[PDB]
Amino acid sequence: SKWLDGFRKWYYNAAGFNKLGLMRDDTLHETEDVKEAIRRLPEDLYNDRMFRIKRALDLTMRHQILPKDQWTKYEEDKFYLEPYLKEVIRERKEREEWAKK
Amino acid sequence: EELVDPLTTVREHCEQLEKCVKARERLELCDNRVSSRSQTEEDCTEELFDFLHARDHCVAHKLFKNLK
Amino acid sequence: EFGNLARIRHVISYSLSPFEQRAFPSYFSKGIPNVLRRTRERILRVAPPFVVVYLIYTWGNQEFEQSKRKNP
Amino acid sequence: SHTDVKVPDFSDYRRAEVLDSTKSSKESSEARKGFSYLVTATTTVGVAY
Amino acid sequence: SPTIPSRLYSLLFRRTSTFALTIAVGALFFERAFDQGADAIYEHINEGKLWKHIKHKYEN
Amino acid sequence: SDLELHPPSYPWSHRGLLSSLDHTSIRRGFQVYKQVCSSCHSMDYVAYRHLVGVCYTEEEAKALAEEVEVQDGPNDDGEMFMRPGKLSDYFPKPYPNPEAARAANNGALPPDLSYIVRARHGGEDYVFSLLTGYCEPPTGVSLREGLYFNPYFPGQAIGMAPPIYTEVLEYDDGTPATMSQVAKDVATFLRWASEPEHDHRKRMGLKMLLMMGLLLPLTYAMKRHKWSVLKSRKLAYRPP
Amino acid sequence: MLSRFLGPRYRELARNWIPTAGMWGTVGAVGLVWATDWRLILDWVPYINGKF
Amino acid sequence: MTNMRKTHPLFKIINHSFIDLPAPSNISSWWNFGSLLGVCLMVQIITGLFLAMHYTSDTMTAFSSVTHICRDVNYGWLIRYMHANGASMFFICLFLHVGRGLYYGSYTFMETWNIGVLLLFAVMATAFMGYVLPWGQMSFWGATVITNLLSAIPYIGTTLVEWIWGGFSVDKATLTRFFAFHFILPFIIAALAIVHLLFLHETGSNNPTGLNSDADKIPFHPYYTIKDILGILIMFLILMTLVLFFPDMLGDPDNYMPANPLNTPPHIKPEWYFLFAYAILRSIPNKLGGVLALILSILILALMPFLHTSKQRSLMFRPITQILYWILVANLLILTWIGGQPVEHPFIIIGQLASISYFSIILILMPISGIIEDKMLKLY
Amino acid sequence: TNMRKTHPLFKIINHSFIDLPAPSNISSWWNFGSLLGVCLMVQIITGLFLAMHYTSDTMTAFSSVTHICRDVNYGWLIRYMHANGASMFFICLFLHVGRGLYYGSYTF
Amino acid sequence: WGGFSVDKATLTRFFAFHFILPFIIAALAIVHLLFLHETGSNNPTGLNSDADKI
Ligand SMILES: CCCCCCCCCCCCCCCCCC(=O)OC[C@H](COP(=O)(O)OCCN)OC(=O)CCCCCCCCCCCCCCCCC
Ligand code: HEC
Ligand code: HEM
Ligand code: HEM
Ligand code: HEM
Ligand code: HEM
Repeated sequence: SKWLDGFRKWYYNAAGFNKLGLMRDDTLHETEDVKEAIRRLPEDLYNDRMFRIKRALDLTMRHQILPKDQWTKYEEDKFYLEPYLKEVIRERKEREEWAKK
Repeated sequence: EELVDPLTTVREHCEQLEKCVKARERLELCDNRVSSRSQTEEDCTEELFDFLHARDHCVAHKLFKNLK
Repeated sequence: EFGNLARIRHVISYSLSPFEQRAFPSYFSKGIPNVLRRTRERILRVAPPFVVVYLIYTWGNQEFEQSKRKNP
Repeated sequence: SHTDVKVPDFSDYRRAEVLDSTKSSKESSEARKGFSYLVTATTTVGVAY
Repeated sequence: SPTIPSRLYSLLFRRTSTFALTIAVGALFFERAFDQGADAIYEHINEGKLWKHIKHKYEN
Repeated sequence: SDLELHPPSYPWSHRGLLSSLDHTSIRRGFQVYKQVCSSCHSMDYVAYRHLVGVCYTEEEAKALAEEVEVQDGPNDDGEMFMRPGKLSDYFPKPYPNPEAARAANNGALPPDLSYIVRARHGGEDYVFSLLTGYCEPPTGVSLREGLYFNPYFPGQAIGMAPPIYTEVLEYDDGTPATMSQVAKDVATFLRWASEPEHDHRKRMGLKMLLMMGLLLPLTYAMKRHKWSVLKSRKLAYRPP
Repeated sequence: MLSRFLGPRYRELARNWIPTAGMWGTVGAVGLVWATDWRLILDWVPYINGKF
Repeated sequence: MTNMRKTHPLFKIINHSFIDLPAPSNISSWWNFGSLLGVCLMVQIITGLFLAMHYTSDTMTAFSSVTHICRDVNYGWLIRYMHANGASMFFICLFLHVGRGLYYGSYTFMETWNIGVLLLFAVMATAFMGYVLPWGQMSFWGATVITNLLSAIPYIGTTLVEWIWGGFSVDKATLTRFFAFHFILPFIIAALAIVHLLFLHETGSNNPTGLNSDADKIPFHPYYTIKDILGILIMFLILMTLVLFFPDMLGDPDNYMPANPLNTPPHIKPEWYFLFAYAILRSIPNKLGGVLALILSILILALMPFLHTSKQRSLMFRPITQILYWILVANLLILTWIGGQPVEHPFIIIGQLASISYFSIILILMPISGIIEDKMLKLY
Repeated sequence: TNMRKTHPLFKIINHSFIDLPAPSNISSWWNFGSLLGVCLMVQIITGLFLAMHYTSDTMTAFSSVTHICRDVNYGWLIRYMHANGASMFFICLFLHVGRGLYYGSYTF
Repeated sequence: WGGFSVDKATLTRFFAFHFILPFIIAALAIVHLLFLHETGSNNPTGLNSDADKI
């Protein structure tokens, strides 16, 4: 329902990576699949992600967060890494199921 | 005798407060209950500990001022 | 090792000399609200387990003391 | 544009004797270096003791 | 007038060898001053209790 | 019984953070130990040379050790002999071995009071409460002969007779010899006897506290001065 | 999370490596009973039963 | 002309590890504890070196040698209480080090984490035999209790415990070999810490965000050098105030009595940094189960990298697992308190509950919470 | 792929003992250097087993050494190999320094 | 000596020093080998053995 959407955006506010200007896909741990999906990114998305990570590192160095009018919000959190990551796990699963037999 | 221990004076000053006198009242109820001689092996160390704890807290507040 | 860690483009950084700036610039006036904000963000995750085990410690001590007492 | 960039305001951070933009430096640089190196020398004296 | 930190930088803190000499001489004078002051604080807080306060009745 | 009496916290003159020991009380407590407690207890880690600069002068402590009569040898003829004591002589044991100590003192072994304030919970509050707490047993409990009711001893049945009372020794400084005064003096002396560094320890703690209160904000200022390049750093992002 | 090795090829590898791993386990057991001088097995063997 | 910092070989090694090491710019005060552990290890080496110059490992002359150190050697009380309270400060630094590793996902540096687990085992063993060394009542009786507890493993327990003792009880052979082992073991700890630093400098360091910190990295000098100096001087403040003002609050008073094999103390408890594990070995009324539960508590601390099911590294953005982590921390606190308590009502049930909650949180609840958080972030 | 060249701990052992280039014509004298290291380990190991029974006190040091020889199982063996291993250590050390002097190895 | 002549303090501190010095010796041997391996071993002829190494 819409209760689940409101509860997810409350959890989005409570987790706290929105306060550093980060996206959800920036917070993914850099495994091999994630690193390959970073390598398959276009250059503008790469530069945006690296600047967001560097700015979050600077803000956490100063133990500070952003002013509220440049926080990330639940609606405009675009999921840029999802199709690249989905294709990477589909290709790796295909290679694994080939090598199983 | 002719030279008096100040600890006894601070003690008898500290057995007249409320907590210490009610611990003492429970102590003589324990004493005459056991000394009623029902032939059962209970003793009176707990209310003695209560009375001694209150009295020694009181005298530990005000003992060392009289000692050189 | 420096020089081959990452690919960074279109980022400019500005700094100052440590002799050109204050050591403690607006220390209390910007430090008390920021410490209060971090406290507001973290007490509801940190404190209540410690409050619960404080009550467990006090209850256990008083239950041990009551089990010391002779039951009439 | 490389001419479109400029250093942002550091007036929240810089010292009082270097706050005035229309007064040249090399008049108070010795005092600032002396104060910072005096802090360094005094904590070196304490550590040596 | 030139300030006291300005003269300290121009006369002592500029070179490194004069910096180290200032640190050494300040360490000498500072251990003398600090030891005397901290000791004096110690007998001012504990008067009549240390042995030095009571080695007059029995020293003769 | 299984019940435990917890002695209170008396306001000792060395209870403070920088508070020293009253050395006249240590001298008086040594007099108490020499007159009373040394008939049954030993001091197997304290020598007579530890009393100089603390309670007595060197001639006074040398005269105190001269009245001691110490086993030594063997001589040229090949046997034990007896000498007056020196400053480097430790405090004399009343018994040659713990079995004779158990035999003389009605079974129970009188322990070595060299760490007895550091080997009991409560410290010298326990010693003061034990020496001044000798009372009659309550109703019902049977006290065996050779045992005395002290509620501060665990088990409440100690093998120690009450060793102090009013005017048990005559002090050399015109002090009233009440039982509480004697107990407080011997408790202060026993506190000294397990930590003779105590005054020196608190003097070093005072110097350390003053030095560290000087050193914390200056090395904090060094850290903050060096990190002020990064803390005032501002970033920018201009894609083309 | 060990579901990557559920196939006929890894079963084939397993039945290839049964005898070598079993022989290495036999080597380990014989070396352990040899070094420890264990009395359970060394009493079951003819020639080594000379010191008992 | 060359640069002697980058061409001379040992200068090249120290330049790689300490001067021009690319460190994250945003690591907090929790990252100072590795250097604190190193400098406290060095303090332990130096103070124990000066302690062993007068100690004599012999049951007739060990307690008396300790008193001779305290009362006759100049500042021997200072070095001795520096050694004991430095062991306590060392275990404080270890606990905060492992807590930093658990919270911020640093266990994914797997070989570094396992070398650390080996370091922790070696340090706990070293401090145990060091506490045996002064030959007090508590030293002898704690050694006796720990080794009779070790004697419960089947068919080799009695042989191993009589081989460790050098006899049929704890006696002078045990004291001499315990002095030898206590002297040698911190050098193996130092070598394993060198291997720890080797693996960490190959794999890089971790930030509190858990992100890739290579976009913003700063040299180690002068930033983390001055931060480490500040942390070291703060640790010296805490250690020296606990030596000079409260020298006998983290130990027990009846270690100031000589060892008596006849008399036994009523409260036989180890040092405080063992007490939580002590509660676990009393959480089961079976000796083999208690020994196994202790060693697999430290082994599930070793097994922690395999239980990571979330797609985020650090707990900065994961509040449910944060709540579970602080429940685990408070559970460790009451495990310490229960281990410091006698076996009486109501401490058996509280200790059993604390043990089962600790193992349930480490094993079960944290990966399920990671799955829940990934579902709640629309990952899966 | 291989652990000999990529694993950070086995890389050191490979660089120092496995794929290390050494001259093809060095005589037996060079073996003395490795022998010195072996003697060091031997001394350390035997020294540890002397330390499990040695009592550093002037009353009970000679007596403790006699107890090592006469009552400890194979303790005479460990004590005498510690002594003669110190002697063999110095023999190998002297020949190591003589190799350094003769073949011009002091230019390092 | 730790005193007027050789006594128990000298014996105990000599025991501590004798135990701890082989570990500085082992670390110095590690540094010895490290300083060797930058240039390689010498050969009995004294010549450049880089033409023939195994
Ligand atoms: C319901 C809403 C959340 C709670 C009320 C707060 C509402 C605030 C609304 C306004 C917003 C203010 C700013 C918010 C800042 C960030 C969000 C925050 O602080 O949330 C509350 C926090 C975390 O909440 P969250 O993790 O989202 O809840 C779990 C969901 N499944 O923390 C909590 O939720 C509190 C967690 C308490 C846990 C208590 C545990 C008790 C038991 C501990 C036992 C330990 C010992 C065990 C011993 C065993 C053996 C005896
Ligand atoms: C011979 C009559 C003694 C005199 C004189 C003193 N003490 Fe004693 N003490 C004596 C015995 C036989 C015992 C053993 C008691 C037992 O139950 O085993 C003791 C014990 C103590 C203790 C130890 C108490 C404890 O909890 O361990 C203390 C602290 C003590 N005694 C103090 C003490 C002092 C201060 C004395 C001088 C005034 C003194 N005792 C004299 C026998 C005798
Ligand atoms: C013997 C005591 C120990 C010493 C001397 C020691 C030393 C160090 C040092 C110097 C560092 C680098 C600085 C730092 O990150 O704090 C470090 C990091 C680390 N240690 Fe240890 N350590 C010890 C115990 C442990 C233990 C017991 C563990 C395992 C639980 C461990 C795991 C780690 C990890 C994972 C890191 C990296 C954390 C990060 O990069 O953020 N260490 N250690
Ligand atoms: C190689 C270096 C070390 C040496 C030479 C050494 C030596 C000694 C000696 C001689 C003692 C007996 C002195 C005494 O107990 O009063 C001792 C005690 C002790 N040591 Fe160490 N030690 C070393 C390292 C460590 C380390 C790394 C720890 C753990 C942090 C440690 C923990 C202890 C403890 C807990 C005691 C008991 C203190 C007491 O109860 O008095 N030691 N050590
Ligand atoms: C503590 C005892 C010593 C140990 C453990 C030791 C160890 C070693 C080792 C392992 C090597 C490499 C193997 C070899 O080439 O022989 C070596 C070589 C060498 N050592 Fe030592 N060494 C010791 C004493 C010395 C001394 C006292 C000197 C100086 C006189 C010295 C100078 C050299 C030199 C010059 C080489 C190079 C060999 C060459 O290329 O000709 N060593 N040492
Ligand atoms: C850390 C390692 C070492 C330890 C713990 C150690 C310990 C001991 C001990 C306890 C003794 C006295 C026992 C006895 O005399 O039989 C001793 C004797 C001796 N050690 Fe060591 N040692 C070590 C390494 C070395 C090394 C490397 C050398 C050679 C330089 C050495 C040379 C000797 C010699 C010559 C004696 C006298 C043997 C004799 O009684 O005649 N030790 N060592």
